[PDB]
Amino acid sequence: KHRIEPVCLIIRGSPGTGKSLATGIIARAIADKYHSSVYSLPPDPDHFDGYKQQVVTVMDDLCQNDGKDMSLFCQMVSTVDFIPPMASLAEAGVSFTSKFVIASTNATIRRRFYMDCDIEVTDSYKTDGRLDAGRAAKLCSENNTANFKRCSPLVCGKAIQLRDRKSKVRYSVDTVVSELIREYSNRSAIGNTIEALFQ
Amino acid sequence: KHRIEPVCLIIRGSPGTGKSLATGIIARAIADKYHSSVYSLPPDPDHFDGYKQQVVTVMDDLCQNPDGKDMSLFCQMVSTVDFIPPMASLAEAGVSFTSKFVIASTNATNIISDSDAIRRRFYMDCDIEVTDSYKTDLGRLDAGRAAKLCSENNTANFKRCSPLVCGKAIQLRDRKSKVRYSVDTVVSELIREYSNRSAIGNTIEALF
Amino acid sequence: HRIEPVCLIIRGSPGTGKSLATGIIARAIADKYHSSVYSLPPDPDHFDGYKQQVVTVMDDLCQNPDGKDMSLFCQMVSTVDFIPPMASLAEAGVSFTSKFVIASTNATNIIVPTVSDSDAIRRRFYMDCDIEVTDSYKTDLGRLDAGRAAKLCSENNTANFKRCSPLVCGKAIQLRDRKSKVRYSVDTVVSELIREYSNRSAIGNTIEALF
Amino acid sequence: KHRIEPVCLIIRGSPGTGKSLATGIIARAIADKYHSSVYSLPPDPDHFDGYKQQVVTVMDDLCQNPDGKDMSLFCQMVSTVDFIPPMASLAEAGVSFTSKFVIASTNATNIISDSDAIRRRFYMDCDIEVTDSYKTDLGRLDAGRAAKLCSENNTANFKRCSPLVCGKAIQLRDRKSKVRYSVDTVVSELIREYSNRSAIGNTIEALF
Ligand SMILES: Nc1ncnc2c1ncn2[C@@H]1O[C@H](COP(=O)(O)OP(=O)(O)OP(O)(O)=S)[C@@H](O)[C@H]1O
Ligand SMILES: Nc1ncnc2c1ncn2[C@@H]1O[C@H](COP(=O)(O)OP(=O)(O)OP(O)(O)=S)[C@@H](O)[C@H]1O
Ligand SMILES: Nc1ncnc2c1ncn2[C@@H]1O[C@H](COP(=O)(O)OP(=O)(O)OP(O)(O)=S)[C@@H](O)[C@H]1O
Ligand SMILES: Nc1ncnc2c1ncn2[C@@H]1O[C@H](COP(=O)(O)OP(=O)(O)OP(O)(O)=S)[C@@H](O)[C@H]1O
Ligand SMILES: [Zn+2]
Ligand SMILES: [Zn+2]
Ligand SMILES: [Zn+2]
Ligand SMILES: [Zn+2]
Repeated sequence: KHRIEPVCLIIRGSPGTGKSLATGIIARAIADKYHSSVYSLPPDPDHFDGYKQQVVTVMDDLCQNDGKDMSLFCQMVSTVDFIPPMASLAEAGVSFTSKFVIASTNATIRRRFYMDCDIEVTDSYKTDGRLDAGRAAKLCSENNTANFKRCSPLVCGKAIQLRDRKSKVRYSVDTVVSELIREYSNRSAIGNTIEALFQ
Repeated sequence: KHRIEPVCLIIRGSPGTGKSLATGIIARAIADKYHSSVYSLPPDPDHFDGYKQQVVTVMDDLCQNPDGKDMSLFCQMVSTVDFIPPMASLAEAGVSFTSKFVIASTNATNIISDSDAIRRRFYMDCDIEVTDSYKTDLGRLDAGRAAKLCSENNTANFKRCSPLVCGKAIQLRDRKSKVRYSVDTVVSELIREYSNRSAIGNTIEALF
Repeated sequence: HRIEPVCLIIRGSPGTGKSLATGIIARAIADKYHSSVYSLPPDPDHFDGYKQQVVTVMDDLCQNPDGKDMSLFCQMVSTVDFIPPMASLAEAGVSFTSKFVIASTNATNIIVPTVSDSDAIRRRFYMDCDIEVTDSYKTDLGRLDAGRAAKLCSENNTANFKRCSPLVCGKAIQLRDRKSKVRYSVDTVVSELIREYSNRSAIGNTIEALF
Repeated sequence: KHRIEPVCLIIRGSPGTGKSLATGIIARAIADKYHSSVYSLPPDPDHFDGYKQQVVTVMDDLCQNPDGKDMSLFCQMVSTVDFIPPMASLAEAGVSFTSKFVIASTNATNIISDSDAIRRRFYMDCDIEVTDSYKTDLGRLDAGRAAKLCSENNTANFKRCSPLVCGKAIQLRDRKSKVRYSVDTVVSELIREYSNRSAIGNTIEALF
């Protein structure tokens, strides 16, 4: 009765650094490549109201100051069945199918993080030491990106880059949405192949 | 072509608890910050007659009675996709609906099909609550006693203070997070919520 | 007491299709026993998720420090009781009842760290096999060509499957026991694993039978 | 108040050689003749849970590596003097140990203070010994093969036969006599030495 383990990225950084933008954009890149929307979870999640099998789920400020969420998140990313709590009985009993889970913590178990990354602000866009949001938001003239319709220093790597703690590698918003898509495509390719033989 | 989804507040309480003067007051407070006026939607509204780009548009006695045509239009009001409203005379027809906030009122317990994306257009839904000092003989608001001014003003958003406002007489309970709010601080929170709702949305949506 | 779970390790170079074999073998064994499969991660510290699925699978078993891997895996494949570690305390306390373990590694590296005993853990594998890619499905780089290898066959002569593809037959990929130098496909390896577990459930029937 | 020392068997062999299935299979063949059951002691026993007056008590991995606490009670297992054991719950507390035999198993080469009057509690001390035809690739036994039923039965103690029982697979060689036995004949022997144990004492110590 079961499914493929969602691909997961945690972005880690001290506040003010643009973590929630990083996830908003990444999530919706991915969501758009699959012709879907983003389901965006409030902090201290209790109920999943709004969840109608969106392709990506984003968790903001995961693990704030009693470990409910790490137990909620642990059944979001697995192959076991998970049917999340809902407030109104009208939509209760829907299965949690999201292919990706994007999330952010603060700065300073893991196995389900396909990628575990630090957010970093490059210095032209650093500000009195946290990001300059209006000046990094304004749009690049060129677009070299794999995943976007038009570009901006949040996407490029100009303002913010993502640094994976496990592999030491740098990414941008754009290349990591490409790396999250590749890895899932790997996973579905296998599973769909092996599911095929038992239907 | 689209806009930012107005931060909506509706108030629920037994009749006469004051939720109509609540909306009227927190409506125009927001409209004095933004140098605009307020458009008052009539109950069971057929048309938007006389609406000119007000930063606030209130909606009183929402869902007052069936057929609930108020719900087709409300969902069209608090939303990202673009709307040109129903209008009687063809002089002012076509105005795009620009209101930054939408405030409403309804009755105490009444549940007002698709039951979830419908209530995320409430950023905030309060149960109006009246202090016993100002609660009257049948349990509603004594508005003669409650409208007399306070000697000092601790409020950020008003030129003068009254217990309607500093919460002595009138208070608002979050239904989600069950918060005790005076109306001076429910205007703080809604203008604060669309101050940053303007920030995040337009940088994001630019990329798509 | 419990029966020693019967264990298959599969060694090969990257791109030769190890986790498709472990995947497919595991879920064929799962279905005959009307159960599901449990997948450990790499460098695995904990079993959260273990409902006592009949088959546990360790992908990429060797992480090549391997102190952790072998000393825990020594504890899973054994006749004694085993209570695995957990992170949630909700399902902490469950016992490891899986009847098969299917694992994958890389070829001709040194398995156990010392640590060791090298003999003590090596008898724990009932079958130790090399995954070989037949030369019509090796692409350049010697990698399994997985797209064609998945294409279903039009004849099905198989013990354990309803549909057939070169991943099952032995057309595309095969496993050969190191100790036996005899060849299996994923279909014939499944049949062998099921036979062994049958033979390990026999020995209790036959000890009682004499009283 | 005391009674006859249980004739004891200890088996010795490398791990996997089968001496655990041996102790329990000879334990059960004795306890069927005497209509008893077997009380299986866990490794490193802290208490005897639910031991109720079985004829046979099997002690496994005896003289285990941690404390030799296995020795403290074993010395009071087969002995002359009365023993009421340690118990978790006070539901069964005070029941004396009447088991007529005690069978153990150890490791192969491990020597397990006052050594002499104690090694006499083994009536028989044995080395488990595994036939090449049944000896596994690395020297253990193939219990899969070795458990196949024999077409024949010339065993005196069992309802069917198997190479564990008839010596074809599994064999026991005494340390003193160096006589090699199957388990079928070495169960004939222990009950036989018990018969000797029972007869000689009752006449005699009725005098003292
Ligand atoms: N007044 C507030 N009360 C409670 N939570 C708030 C408030 N203002 C913002 N937040 C939360 O703050 C979070 C954003 O975290 P920040 O403090 O901005 O750190 P940050 O995410 O690294 O900075 P970003 O990514 O540019 S928003 C969001 O999830 C909001 O829900
Ligand atoms: N023209 C008026 N101007 C100011 N206050 C008024 C006026 N008419 C009545 N009031 C009083 O001011 C209050 C206005 O808010 P309310 O009418 O109590 O809110 P509400 O009664 O819950 O909403 P509804 O739709 O009228 S039931 C009432 O309690 C009246 O007693
Ligand atoms: N140079 C490399 N760097 C990192 N990962 C690699 C590299 N080469 C191969 N891999 C990975 O290692 C796996 C090799 O295992 P295989 O024997 O080929 O079976 P597979 O189907 O190719 O992969 P599995 O099944 O997930 S273990 C591949 O799946 C790749 O994801
Ligand atoms: N539940 C079981 N029922 C029957 N046989 C079993 C069972 N579990 C394991 N076996 C096998 O039956 C034999 C039991 O005897 P053994 O335990 O090997 O003797 P031993 O290994 O020297 O003693 P120890 O204390 O277990 S090291 C072994 O070959 C086991 O592999
Ligand atoms: Zn750019
Ligand atoms: Zn006041
Ligand atoms: Zn085929
Ligand atoms: Zn025989």
